[PDB]
Amino acid sequence: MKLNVDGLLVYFPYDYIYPEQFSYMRELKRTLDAKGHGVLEMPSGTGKTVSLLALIMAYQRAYPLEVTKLIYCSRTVPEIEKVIEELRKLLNFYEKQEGEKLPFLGLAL
Amino acid sequence: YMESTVASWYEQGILENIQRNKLLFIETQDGAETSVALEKYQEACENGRGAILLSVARGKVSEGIDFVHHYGRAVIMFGVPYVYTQSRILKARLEYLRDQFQIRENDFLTFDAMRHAAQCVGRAIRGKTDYGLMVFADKRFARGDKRGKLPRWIQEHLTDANLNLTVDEGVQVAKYFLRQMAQPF
Amino acid sequence: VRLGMMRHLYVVVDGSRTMEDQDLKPNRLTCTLKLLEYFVEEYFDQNPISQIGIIVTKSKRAEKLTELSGNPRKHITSLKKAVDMTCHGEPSLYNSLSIAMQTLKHMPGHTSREVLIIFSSLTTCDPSNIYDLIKTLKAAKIRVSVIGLSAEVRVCTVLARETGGTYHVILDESHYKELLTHHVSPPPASSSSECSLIRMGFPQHTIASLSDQDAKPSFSMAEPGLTLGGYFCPQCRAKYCELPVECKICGLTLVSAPHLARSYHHLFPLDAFQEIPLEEYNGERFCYGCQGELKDQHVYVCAVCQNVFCVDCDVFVHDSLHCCPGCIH
Amino acid sequence: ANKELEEKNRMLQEDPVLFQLYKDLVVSQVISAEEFWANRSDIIESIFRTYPAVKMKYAENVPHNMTEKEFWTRFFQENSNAAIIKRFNHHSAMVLAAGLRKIALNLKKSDRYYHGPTPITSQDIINSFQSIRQEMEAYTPKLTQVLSSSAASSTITALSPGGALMQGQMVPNDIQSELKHLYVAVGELLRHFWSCFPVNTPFLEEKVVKMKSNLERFQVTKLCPFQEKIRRQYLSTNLVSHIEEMLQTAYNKLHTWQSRRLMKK
Amino acid sequence: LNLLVIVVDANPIWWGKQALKESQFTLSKCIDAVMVLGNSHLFMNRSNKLAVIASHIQESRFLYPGSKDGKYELLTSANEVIVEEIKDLMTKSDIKGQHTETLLAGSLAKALCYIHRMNKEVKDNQEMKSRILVIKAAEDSALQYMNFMNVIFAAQKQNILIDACVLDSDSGLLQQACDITGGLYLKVPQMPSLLQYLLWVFLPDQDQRSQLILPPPVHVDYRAACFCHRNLIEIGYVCSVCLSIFCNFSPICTTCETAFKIS
Ligand SMILES: [Zn+2]
Ligand SMILES: [Zn+2]
Ligand SMILES: [Zn+2]
Ligand SMILES: [Zn+2]
Ligand SMILES: [Zn+2]
Repeated sequence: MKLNVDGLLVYFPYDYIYPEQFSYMRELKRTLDAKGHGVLEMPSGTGKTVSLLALIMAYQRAYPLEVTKLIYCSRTVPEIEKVIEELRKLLNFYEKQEGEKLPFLGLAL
Repeated sequence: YMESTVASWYEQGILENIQRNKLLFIETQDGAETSVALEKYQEACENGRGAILLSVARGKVSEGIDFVHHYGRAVIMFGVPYVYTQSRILKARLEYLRDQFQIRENDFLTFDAMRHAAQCVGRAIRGKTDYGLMVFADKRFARGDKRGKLPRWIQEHLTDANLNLTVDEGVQVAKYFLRQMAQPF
Repeated sequence: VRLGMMRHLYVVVDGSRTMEDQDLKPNRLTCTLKLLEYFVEEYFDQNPISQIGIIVTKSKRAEKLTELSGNPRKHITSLKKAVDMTCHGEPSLYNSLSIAMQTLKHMPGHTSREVLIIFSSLTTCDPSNIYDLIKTLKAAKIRVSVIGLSAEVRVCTVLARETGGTYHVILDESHYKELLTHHVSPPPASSSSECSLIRMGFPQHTIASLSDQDAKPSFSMAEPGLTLGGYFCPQCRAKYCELPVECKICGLTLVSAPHLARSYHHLFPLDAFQEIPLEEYNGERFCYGCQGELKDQHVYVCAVCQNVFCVDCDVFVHDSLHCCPGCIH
Repeated sequence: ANKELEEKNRMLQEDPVLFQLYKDLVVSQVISAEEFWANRSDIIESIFRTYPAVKMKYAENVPHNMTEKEFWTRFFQENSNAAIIKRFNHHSAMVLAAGLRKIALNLKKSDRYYHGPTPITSQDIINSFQSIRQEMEAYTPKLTQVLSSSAASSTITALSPGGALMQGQMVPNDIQSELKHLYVAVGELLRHFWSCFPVNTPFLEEKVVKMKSNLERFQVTKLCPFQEKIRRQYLSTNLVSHIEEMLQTAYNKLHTWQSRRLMKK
Repeated sequence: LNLLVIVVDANPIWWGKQALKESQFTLSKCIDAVMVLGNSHLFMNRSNKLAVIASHIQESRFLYPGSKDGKYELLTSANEVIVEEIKDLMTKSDIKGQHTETLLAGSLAKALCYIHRMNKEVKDNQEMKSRILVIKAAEDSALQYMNFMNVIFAAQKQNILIDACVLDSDSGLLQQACDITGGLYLKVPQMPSLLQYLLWVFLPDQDQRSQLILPPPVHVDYRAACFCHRNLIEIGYVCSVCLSIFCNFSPICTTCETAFKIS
């Protein structure tokens, strides 16, 4: 389910995205393109991380020099544990599309 | 405040009627009691007993716990969550925000409650489009200022027609709401 | 899809206090009893070889209101009596399911065991855990299809899907008839479910041989007076007043020829008819099925006979007659 | 333990039908009774189950120089505020613990249904078809052709009870009860006799029951004619022959299947 | 009110054979008896409606949806439509040697839906008690048992009577139908006097049939036969899929193809 965002093409593992998600990625890309700090709200607790993560993965590949690393923090360790699962699922989907390992590392301190 | 409300219900037959309708759990400061009670709560929902977990909005239990399908189906916000204004530590924090950054003392105080009230009640909609209703047991929330500070997704869905539902009227619409959500897609 | 021709369904009804509340036009308990009568009367009318047994669970106790039987009149009579039931207490799903399991445990393998639970009060106080019972039900191949009333309770949600049944809720009274009416049809047999041949005997109705010569006086078999003639058995040789009744002695089902022919329409469901509003070269102004003028822009046709049927005919054919009039030719 | 003795006392008089027929098998001393059965508050209780402390107290505080009413009194009896929360969670926890004890179908011949179980030259069609075609060119003969006084009258006479097409006694009532008792008597004992008969049961343990049941059929039916003889020698009216069929047909099935057993051997 | 329906079995082969036999009884008289029977019914009360249906080896057509002779004007229209319609059906027809047995289940199916179509139209104020006065005049068709069996149950569900008045041959299947739905049965042997049977036994409506003495029901032999042989069998074996009466024990029943497991 690749998404041809206005900024670039963004891979997405799940089948469908609600219209708000379209606004989410472009809104996030706007701040990332401007390279300026910003704040945004998205209701869904689940699927927000993957949508947030999905753009970063595409953004990193498109502009690896623009962004060095991703620092995604969570309130509580019990909640960060489920977050990395979303990233792990996305990586397998993205890796499966490519068909080979990529220089991507993800871990939780 | 929770104990006083519990005690008043305990003296009256309201609490016993609630106990008959469903199991009721209360929360205490100690985490060990909360952990055991919460685990029992999750057991009640799995079975048909169901459980009414009374908690404090600012308690560590509310922020830590997450409510999903058939868990906290009808989150109830009893009164706006406010701290003891006599707390000097809060006053110093509150006073500075008025002194600098140009924020009214009441505006921030309401903002903290509105942000916190939405924090605990927004878990019922975690994901997978699992139906869940949120009831605010206070006429204050109906005020325009409170609604404005309310999150967009919760705010925009909320309409003026159901804004001031009566206790029994709110119950009836909730029963209707469950019916529509109960049926499959 | 192969269906369960012979099924033993239990209609478990909750005697919970919530049934006292009147969300519908009449009292909720009366309405279910009123409509449950339609299902009981219709249930046998579309599956004679099957048998039904009702259970009422109130005050945390499940009491068998009526045992398994093939006479809708007897079951309906209990429903009329149950109208004035106290309806005060709390249901116990474990008690209800356990009662059904005991009776249904010894049932023959060929029959398709089922249960229909009319859930009203979302609370379910039970003596023990039900998940152990749920595991037993699956090993017992009992299909539990709850029909909740004003609640999508989680406990029942797993019950229906986990056990293979279907869960539903009453949107309104009119929708209530649709839900039970769906359960009238024999639910399809799943992969786990199996089938086997069943022995049966056809009781030839007999009367006095020749002017009360070598007569066969007898009263009945479940204040019945002497009967000049009545149904006998190939093996019991017992006078049965009415059919279809399981042999009180043999244990072999007795059933007349028409009853078996009643359920054939299930085996050969009629293919739906495509709906085309415009005339589409249909030069017959009068409907073929009912010889009535079509006052609506609607038409139905088969894939073989290619005839014309109005809305009234198609609604009737797929509702009751279960066959195409002209396409028979 | 004497579990059976207690059960018999409970059903000794509570239910007449169950015990009434069981005695009849022994009234005439037919067979031993061993084969008969061998083949075939709330508030206090809630606290009893809910609060373990009350259960322990009850055992230790069993009535001794006290009264139950006094015991009932003992039931209801910032730090105090916390007690309610602890009690309800404990009470709710105890209640929760109390309730937790430790295929697409296919066919090859569908025409058979259309011509179902109910059981059962060319020029004649042409000859008949043409002849009828020219029959109705004269119509509306209703004035006289439809009916005649003779034809109509004959129909009425036939419709009379004496006529063709119209073919067309509760004297014993006290004896009815005995037959119903006998009918239940036969049904009660035939059920066990026919319980194992339909199943072949090629096993000695299951087959031994058949032999005992098969022999028991004679024993129960040995006394049957004696009761029949008394009733028959009353007025020689309203003969009861159906009751004989079950016994005689039971014999025939017994004798035939018993004979079939020898052939199988 | 009552909605009578006379499903006449106007089989040309059988009625034609009578013409060749030159017997006293003839189809024209039968239609007149139906006609007079039809007229009397409507004649009973204004609210009553009727309908007439024929049968043929090809297809069955409805014979029905000043006072020149002096009779009631309404009855005059009914006679004209029926008289002309029947002659058209009989005179005009194809030839098919393969199919020569009269069809009755199909004709009834047109009858059962007609009441339902008419039952919807009738206003809520007036309750209707419909009836079907099937007048069989030929032997039944073997291949039509299942189709005929479905219509009968539809009648019972909707409470329409089937007062079979078969003649010249006792139809074992038809006599079964009238019993299930509560309809009357009658095997008139005096065909010339057929009408007088109708005005007596069949004319009275259901609400009045009870308060009247009529010929007693004939014994109905609900025979069941194996699918091997088509011979009467008292003890039948069926499977939970085919629901098919079978002759004796088999490892697997052919019509099912099920992997039946012994035990
Ligand atoms: Zn029998
Ligand atoms: Zn039509
Ligand atoms: Zn068709
Ligand atoms: Zn055979
Ligand atoms: Zn089969």
